[PDB]
Amino acid sequence: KLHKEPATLIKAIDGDTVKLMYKGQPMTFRLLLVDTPETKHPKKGVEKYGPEASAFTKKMVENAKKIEVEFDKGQRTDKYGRGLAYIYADGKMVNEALVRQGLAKVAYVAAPNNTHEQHLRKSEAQAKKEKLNIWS
Repeated sequence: KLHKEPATLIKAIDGDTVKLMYKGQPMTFRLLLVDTPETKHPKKGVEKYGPEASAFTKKMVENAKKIEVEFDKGQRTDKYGRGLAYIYADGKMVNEALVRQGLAKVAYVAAPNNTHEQHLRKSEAQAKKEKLNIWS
């Protein structure tokens, strides 16, 4: 079973990436299961809705009283050394919030790191239905 652990915000980097202090050490975290338009995209640079997704994530983590990270069942860091987790701000999952607002698409998922896949696909279906941002 998955469980939440405390962390402290250092700095928000992009819509899909945030730097946190986890267990007394600075780390860069990549949000699990979501794909957001980017401001620092290697080839494309600043994509459409990139500034929007980036501002949303920043506001959510900066205004929170408690930040918690929830690792999935598989590997905990990717090839770039970024932690892979579901991030919660005062009990609300940031990953789901972005998808629900049409500021992110559910990424090409791959087990075992796919516990909340169905939950996120449902939120994406609702965002499409409502024609929000990305889907407008």
